[PDB]
Amino acid sequence: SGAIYVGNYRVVNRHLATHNDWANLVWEDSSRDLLVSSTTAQGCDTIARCDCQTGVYYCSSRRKHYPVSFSKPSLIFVEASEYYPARYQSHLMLAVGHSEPGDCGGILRCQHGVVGIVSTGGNGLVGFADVRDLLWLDEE
Ligand SMILES: COc1ccccc1CC(=O)N1CC[C@@H](O)C1
Ligand SMILES: [Zn+2]
Repeated sequence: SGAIYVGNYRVVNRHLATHNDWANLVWEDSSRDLLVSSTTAQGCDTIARCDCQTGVYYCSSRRKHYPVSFSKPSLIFVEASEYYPARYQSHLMLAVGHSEPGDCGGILRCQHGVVGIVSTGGNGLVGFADVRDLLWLDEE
């Protein structure tokens, strides 16, 4: 589990969105595994606006933050899980690292801010949904 709290937005994995998220929906995209809902309180996270390929992510199944090298956002085939059939996921970045299903939502960050959240995993890989192209997260 986990979310990004920027401005009056909450960014979560679409497959983990709650009823309150769907009832306060701003934007969602199944191909990216992302959903954004509106919040009453202002958040403290800032979004990175860069092309970094190194950063650090939080892994809840280890209680640890790990430094990683990750690929550029791309269209990658992801195997079937309990939330999606096997399909192509867009804007996804891969790295070598531990993940389990409940690690989804952990933040990946670089020197500029939040880069994305854990969305996929297995066999020593972790995939992150990028958010750096969503410029509207920085405005009302
Ligand atoms: C961190 O995720 C995992 C790690 C190990 C194994 C499996 C996963 C879950 C995973 O790949 N997905 C969840 C739904 C869809 O977004 C894809
Ligand atoms: Zn950066």
